[PDB]
Amino acid sequence: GSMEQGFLPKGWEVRHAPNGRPFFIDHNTKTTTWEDPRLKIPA
Repeated sequence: GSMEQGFLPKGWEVRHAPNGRPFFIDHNTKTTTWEDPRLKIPA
């Protein structure tokens, strides 16, 4: 369904770095940071 279509807020995307850690990028304002929106955003 649409669960795999939206893990993060609209515009946000998770990417894995060589070290194996996931960083999150906001395509909206082009903001990239190390956080876990899933632990804060109750979607």
